[PDB]
Formats: sequence, structure tokens, C-alpha cells
Amino acid sequence: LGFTSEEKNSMYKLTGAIMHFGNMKFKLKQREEQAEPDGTEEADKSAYLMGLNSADLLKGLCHPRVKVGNEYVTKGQNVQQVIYATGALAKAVYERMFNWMVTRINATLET
Amino acid sequence: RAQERLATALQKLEEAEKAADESERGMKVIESRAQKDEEKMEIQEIQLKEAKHIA
Amino acid sequence: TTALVCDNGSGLVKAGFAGDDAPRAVFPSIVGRPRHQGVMVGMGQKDSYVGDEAQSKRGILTLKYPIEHGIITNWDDMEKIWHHTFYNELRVAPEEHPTLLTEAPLNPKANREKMTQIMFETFNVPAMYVAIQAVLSLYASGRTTGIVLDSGDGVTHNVPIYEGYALPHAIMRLDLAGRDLTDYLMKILTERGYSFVTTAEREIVRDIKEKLCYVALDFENEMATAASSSSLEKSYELPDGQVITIGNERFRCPETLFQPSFIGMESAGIHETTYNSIMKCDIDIRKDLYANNVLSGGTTMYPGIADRMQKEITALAPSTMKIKIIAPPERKYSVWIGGSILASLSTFQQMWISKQEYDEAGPSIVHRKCF
Ligand SMILES: Nc1ncnc2c1ncn2[C@@H]1O[C@H](COP(=O)(O)OP(=O)(O)O)[C@@H](O)[C@H]1O
Repeated sequence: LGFTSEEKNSMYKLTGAIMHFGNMKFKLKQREEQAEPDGTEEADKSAYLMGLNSADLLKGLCHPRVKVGNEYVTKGQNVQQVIYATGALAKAVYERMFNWMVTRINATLET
Repeated sequence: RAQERLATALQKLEEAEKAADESERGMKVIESRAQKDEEKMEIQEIQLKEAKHIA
Repeated sequence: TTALVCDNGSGLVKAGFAGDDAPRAVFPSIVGRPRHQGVMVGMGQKDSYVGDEAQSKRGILTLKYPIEHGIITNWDDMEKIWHHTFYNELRVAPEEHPTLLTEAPLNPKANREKMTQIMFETFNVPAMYVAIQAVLSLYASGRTTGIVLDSGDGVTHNVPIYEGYALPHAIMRLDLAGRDLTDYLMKILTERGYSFVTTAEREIVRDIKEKLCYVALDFENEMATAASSSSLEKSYELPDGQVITIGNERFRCPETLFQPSFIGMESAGIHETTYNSIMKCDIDIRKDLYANNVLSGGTTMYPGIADRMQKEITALAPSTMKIKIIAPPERKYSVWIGGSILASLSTFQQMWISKQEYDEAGPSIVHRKCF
């Protein structure tokens, strides 16, 4: 099909990253209701695959920032919330890659 | 006068980068101390729960 | 169709649409009017600025707040505030949107009645509803049980709730809040020679408070350390210069919440009214209430207030009980979050006050089962 070998390579690695999302581990904090990661190895490897920073992705999962008018304030998360977010992220990236693959297929077919 | 306040701006830049490197080194040592403190406080919170349970 | 969620409060209007994670329009609830002469012909200047526009022209206007302590005291100004919120910050036609409004517990009845009368006659909404702020804080907190302390800018209150049932006889309301903290900080800044008297300098003092003040864990030891060392001194740069140096009044200001005798009030601190609401509740729910003490509102945003309140409530309550204080980072907007959640609930769509109900029953329909 019309697409290169690097592109198949990226497809395979992206699917492997989706697979690496599942083993993440989060714990509640000391005397609070905030989620913090205890295991970091799968985080590091999933970031190295995805093309992001590991500390940065962990911070983006534990502490989302939302827009209130003209400012940004950090939102709090617990383990259930961060797990639901991880699952929704994986489902989203998979479905996105799928739709774009179909677009590539149609572009190859296009006359 | 331009070179005068220029030299003062440059010496301010020197001492300002001094203050900045002090800020960064201090925050490193203090985040290490912090993480140590939370390790200690969590282990002692669990030990407090153990103690009340034995009580 | 979508509902609007306008959380007025006393000093910060924040509005948006039901079903979002945050308000899209947050601005002060001030109405400024020019107080000087006006010389340039053809300048075509207006007569009253509202919202964030009035903050850029503080040096020319006299700033009014239309809401003193929860209560609305200037209905013309409030109508201007609402018009601005609907048409200039949000850009929506309020005749095609239900509107959810909030108010504090234990306010006058005419406040609420006149509010709905305005919203139906002037702005012509299809439906509307007024909600208690503490209940919405509890929605946004993800709980159904807990005692919520909602310190806004004009009013502080506790509202204990258990399994979704609110205990009205244990509701406490206190008229000490951020506005009184600002006035006290203006009064004690004069000990070092700074004087802020203008309504436009009140805003400078409010920004100082927000950026520099914090709650001390131990007030006497912090006073001693401020007297001895100089490691607490912090500087602030006014809109011009003459950087001001602030010492122990960094923490003497918000300590008024725990010692209301500082501003000559008779009542007790927020920790003690929280504990009193607890002991006012039943006995079978006090453990859950101790374990679900929820903070919200802007005046709960000082560094150290959660730890201080936990220390105090723990010293008050019995030793066998575990006290817990829930203080999310998005506390300032909790009432709005909860309002959005509630208005998006599909069960709620039968709770609106429709326009026909109002037309047939008068503004009295608001205290009725249509709450
Ligand atoms: N970071 C902060 N630290 C201390 N006080 C704050 C902070 N942010 C806001 N405030 C105070 O909170 C008040 C606004 O609270 P808000 O949630 O807007 O209540 P309302 O909406 O009822 O006016 C302001 O008077 C301000 O002084």
C-alpha cells in the first residue's frame, strides 16, 4: 500500500504504547486525596516510545490544567479518575489512528 | 551615560545569575529534603496505624 | 438547548454553560462611574463601566459593589452586571437559555424573589432556578456526605449534609469574609506608613493579600519569629514603585478568620463554627462529618489554611476520631463546577421554574417546592 515502512513502524510502536498504558500504577498521597505514581519504568518506556517526556506525561496525568476565563488552574485527581483518563486516552488514540489509516487507504484507492 | 547604566545592568546581570543559580541549587537540595520528609512521614503514619491497632 | 450557570457571589461574577469543566467568563462584579470632569470633546466616553473594563480605568472611576454580604443592595447595578455577562462576556441571547443562579443560605426572601422577577421580566429567560452554594460545592467535590465550609467574599457558611439530606437547623452563617480581610489589611498596613484610602486602592490591597498572605500554623510562634528574625519580610511593587515591605501582617490578616475579635466581632472562628455545626448535628453522623470536611470558595485559598483548620478541629474533637479536610486546588470555582453538573443532570430538567408557572403564580413560586 501507498505508505512507507517508517509509517508501519510507527503504527506498530503506537499500538505497543497503547499496550504499555495498561500497566501504570498509581497510589494516593501521604495525607491527601491526590494520585501520585509509584512505578515509573513503564511510564518512562511509554514516553520514550510516544515521543514525550516521562516526567511531563506523569505530571499531565496527575495534575490537569483547565482554563477559567483568562487563567489556568490545576485540577486534582484521584486513582479512579486518573485510571478513567488513561483508558479514555488509549481508546482515543487507537480510534484516531484507525480513522487516519482508513483515510490513507482511501487516498491510495483514490482516482 | 548609556555605557554607565549599561555596566550597572551587566553587573546586575552577573549578580542576578548568581541569585538564579542559588535559586536552582537551593530548590534541588530542598526538593530532595522534601521527598525524604514525605518518605519519613508516610512510614510514621503507617506505624501510627499499626500502634493504634495493637492498642 | 443548554442552560447557563451564573455564580454571582459578592465580588467575582463567573458564568458559562452547563456541561463544561470551568466558567468561560470570570470578572469582578464592580460598576465604575467617572468622578472627574471630562475635557476632551469628541471623546464620546460612557457613563458607567462594568466588569473587567472598570479595572483598567480605576484611576478615573469610583468603584461600587452591588452585592454587600450575599445580599444585593443595588438592583440597577446588578441588572447592568447581568446584562454585561449575558451579552458581552458570553454573547448569548438569554431568551433561549435556562439560567441557574446561586445564593447563600439564610438570605432575605426578597433578594431571591426580586432576582427571579428580574430574570423573567427584564432578561426574559425561559426558565430559571436558584441553588444553594454549599450543595453545589458538594456536587463538585464528588461526595454525598460532608460538612462544607464555603468562604466566599462577603459571607462564610457551613452546611452539613448526610446522604443527600441537608440539616437546616445546623446551618451556620458568618458575615466575615474576604472583603473584611481586605479592610483589615488596609487598616494594619498603616502601621508601616502605607495608606490606601481610595476604592481603587482597595483593589491594590486585594492583590497584595492574594499574592502574599498565608495562614500561620502557630500564631504566637510566628509572631515571635517575625519579631526576632527578618526572614518573613516580602516585597511588593505597586503600580509605580516604592516597593512596600510586608512583615508579620502577611499572616496577621487571614488570622482574622480564626480570631474574629481582631475586627471587633463577637463570633468565633471558622474552626469553631465548623465544630459547633458538627455538635449541632445528630450523633450518628458526626464521624462521617468529621471525615468529610470540605472547603470551597476563594477565601479558603490561603497557604496553610487546611493544615491550620485540621489542627484546630483535631484539638476540639475527641481523640478517637480522624479529622480530614478536603481542599481541592480548584476550590475557588467549586460552586460553579457543581452548578454545571447539576444543571446538566437529566433528572434536574423537571425542577426548573418555567415561565408559565411564574406567570400564573407570581414570584412566590421560588420558595415553593420549585425551590
Ligand atoms: N489565592 C488567594 N489567596 C487569598 N485570598 C484569595 C485568593 N484568591 C482569591 N481570594 C479572595 O477571594 C475573594 C473572592 O472569592 P470568590 O470565590 O470570588 O467569592 P464570590 O464569588 O462570592 O465573590 C476575593 O475577595 C479575594 O480576596
